[PDB]
Amino acid sequence: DLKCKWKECPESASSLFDLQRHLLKDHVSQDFKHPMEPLACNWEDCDFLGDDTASIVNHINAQH
Ligand SMILES: [Zn+2]
Ligand SMILES: [Zn+2]
Repeated sequence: DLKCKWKECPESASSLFDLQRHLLKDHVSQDFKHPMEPLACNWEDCDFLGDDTASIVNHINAQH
């Protein structure tokens, strides 16, 4: 049972995996066309930053 902690998000998850896939796919489509532009957490209070979307999903599940 994963709960999206996004302020602008009114949707919840059924499993820890659900938010990861929901946040990764829904909150970050990812253009995959960036030469050198690392990804950063998109939380209001969080200042987490990662090299790739996968690095975030790992952080989101642990920190979010
Ligand atoms: Zn969400
Ligand atoms: Zn974060």
